Amino acid sequence: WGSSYVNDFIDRGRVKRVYLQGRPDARMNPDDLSKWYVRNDKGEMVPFNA
Amino acid sequence: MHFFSFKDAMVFAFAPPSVLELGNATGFDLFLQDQAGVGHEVLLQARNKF
Repeated sequence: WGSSYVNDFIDRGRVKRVYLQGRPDARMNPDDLSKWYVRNDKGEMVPFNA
Repeated sequence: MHFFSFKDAMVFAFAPPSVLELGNATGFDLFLQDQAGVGHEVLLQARNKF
C-alpha cells in the first residue's frame, strides 16, 4: 500500500528510481485490503482478515 | 626527438605554462555534451567527427 523505493535504475542515461506497490484496484476499498496474503512460518499463505 | 622513436607508447613532452595555478593557458577549451540523452556511442562519434 505505501509504495516502496527499492533501489535505482538507469533511464536514457539518468539515475531514476524503482517503486514497488500494489496495483490500483487491490488498494481502493478496505476489502481490497483482505485480498492480501502473508506467508507464515510453516510455508502457507494467510489472508489479512485472518 | 629522443622519444619520437617508440612505436608502442605515445609520449608528449612539454613545459608548464608560467602560472601553474591556471592549468593550460593556450588556445581553447570545450566540452561536448549529450543533451537529448543520445548515449555514449553517439556522443563518442560526435567527438570523432568534430
